[PDB]
Amino acid sequence: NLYQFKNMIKCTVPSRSWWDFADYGCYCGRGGSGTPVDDLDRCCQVHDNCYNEAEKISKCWPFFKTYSYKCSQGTLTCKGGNNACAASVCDCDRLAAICFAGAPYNDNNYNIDLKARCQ
Amino acid sequence: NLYQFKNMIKCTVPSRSWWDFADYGCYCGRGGSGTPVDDLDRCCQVHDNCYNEAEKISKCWPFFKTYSYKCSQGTLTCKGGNNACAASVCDCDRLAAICFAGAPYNDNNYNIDLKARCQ
Amino acid sequence: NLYQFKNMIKCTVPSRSWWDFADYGCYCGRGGSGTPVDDLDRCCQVHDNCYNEAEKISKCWPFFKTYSYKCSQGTLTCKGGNNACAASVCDCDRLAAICFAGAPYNDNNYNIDLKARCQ
Ligand SMILES: CN(C)c1ccc(O)c2c1C[C@H]1C[C@H]3[C@H](N(C)C)C(O)=C(C(N)=O)C(=O)[C@@]3(O)C(O)=C1C2=O
Ligand SMILES: CN(C)c1ccc(O)c2c1C[C@H]1C[C@H]3[C@H](N(C)C)C(O)=C(C(N)=O)C(=O)[C@@]3(O)C(O)=C1C2=O
Ligand SMILES: CN(C)c1ccc(O)c2c1C[C@H]1C[C@H]3[C@H](N(C)C)C(O)=C(C(N)=O)C(=O)[C@@]3(O)C(O)=C1C2=O
Ligand SMILES: [Ca+2]
Ligand SMILES: [Ca+2]
Ligand SMILES: [Ca+2]
Repeated sequence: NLYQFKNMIKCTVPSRSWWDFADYGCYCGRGGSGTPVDDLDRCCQVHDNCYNEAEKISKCWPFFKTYSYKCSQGTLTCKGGNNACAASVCDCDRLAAICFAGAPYNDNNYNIDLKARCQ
Repeated sequence: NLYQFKNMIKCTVPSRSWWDFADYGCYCGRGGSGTPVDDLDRCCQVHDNCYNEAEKISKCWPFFKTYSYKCSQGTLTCKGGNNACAASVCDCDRLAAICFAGAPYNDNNYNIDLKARCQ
Repeated sequence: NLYQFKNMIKCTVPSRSWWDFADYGCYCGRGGSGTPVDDLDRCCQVHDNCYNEAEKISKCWPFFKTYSYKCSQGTLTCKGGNNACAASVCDCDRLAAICFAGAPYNDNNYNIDLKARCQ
C-alpha cells in the first residue's frame, strides 16, 4: 500500500523525503501524459506500468493493498506469504525503490507545470 | 472506492487517461471553491455533492468504500448486494462516469491555477 | 483516517472547506521541504511530525487507520476503545483541528508554488 511504498523509498533513499518523489516530472505521482522528463521520471513511468499489470488481477488495488516485506540495512525483500496481488504490488514497489536510488534527482523537475512539460 | 471510480471512467471514457480528470477545473479532483470552469467541471461538482450526501451515512467514506458493479461493453451497472453506503457511492460514481463521457474535455482547463480560476 | 481528519476540521472549523487546508503552505497536505509559511502551516508541520511518531507503531498507517471519536458542539474527543495506533492518530488529528481553528487563514498561502516557497 501507499505507506509501504513510501517506506521502501525510505529504505533505499533514506536521504530524501517522500515528498520529493510525490510530485516530480510527468509520472512520479501520476501516470499518462507525456514524455518522461528524465531517468528518475522513467522509473516512475515503469512503476505506473507495473501497477497497471497488477491491476489485471481482480480487485487488486495497488495503493490500497497491504503486502509483507522487509527492509534490512537498505535491502528490500518481498516475503513469500503474499497473495498474487500483494506479491505483484510488492515487486513493483521494490523495483521502483531500487530505480529511484540510482536515478539522479533534478531539482528542476520537482513540482513542474504539467501543461508545460507533459503534453 | 477510488480505483473503482477510475475503472468506471475507463468504462465510459476509454480514450482518456484517468489523470486527465484527476486535476481539471475547480472540482475534478477537488470540491468547494469556485465557479465551475465548464460543463465537465460541473459533472465533478455534482459528483462531490453526491459524495457529501453519501457521507451522511455513518462511517461511509466514498473513496475508501468497496462496492460491487459491472462494466459491460461500455455500460455500468451497480449490483444489488451493495450495502447502503456502497450503493450510494456506486451510483455517484456511475452518474459521474456517464456525465464525463458526454462533456467535452477542454485542454485549457487541465491543471489550472486554483487561485486564478476558483476563488 | 483521512475522512475522519476532514470531519474533525469540519468540527472545529465549520466555516472552511476541507479543500482550503488540503493545499496550503509547505506542509498542509505535504511534509518536508521548507520553512513554514505562517502559523497555520506550522500546525500542519506539527501534524506531520505527529503522524511520523504514530508510524513508529508497526503497521500504523495514519491516513488509512480508522479510529473512534466524537464531535459534539464543536468539541472533539478521542474515545477510549482505540488501539495504540488509532489512539495516537486520533490525538494527532484532534490537536491539529484545534490548531487550525486558532490560526488565521492567509489567502496568499493557498496553492502556492512549492519551488518558490518551500525549498
Ligand atoms: C488514483 N490512484 C489510483 C490512487 C488510488 C488510491 C490512492 O489512495 C491514491 C491514488 C493516487 C496516489 C497518487 C500519489 C502520488 N505520489 C506518488 C505521492 C501523488 O501525485 C500525490 C500527490 N502529491 O498529489 C498523491 O496524491 C499520492 O501520493 C496519493 O496519495 C495517491 C493516493 O492516495
Ligand atoms: C480527501 N478525500 C476525502 C479523500 C479521501 C480519501 C482518499 O483516499 C482520497 C481523497 C481525495 C482524493 C482526491 C483525488 C482527486 N482526483 C479525483 C484524482 C485529485 O485531485 C487527486 C490529485 N491528482 O491530486 C487525488 O489525490 C485523488 O485522486 C485522490 O487520490 C484522492 C484520495 O486518495
Ligand atoms: C502519502 N501519504 C502517506 C498518504 C497515504 C495514504 C493516503 O491515502 C494519502 C496520503 C497523502 C495524503 C495527502 C493529503 C493532502 N491534504 C491533507 C489534503 C493533500 O496535499 C492532498 C492534495 N490536495 O493533493 C492529498 O492528496 C491528500 O488529501 C490525500 O488524499 C492524501 C492521501 O489520500
Ligand atoms: Ca539516461
Ligand atoms: Ca453548457
Ligand atoms: Ca506567529
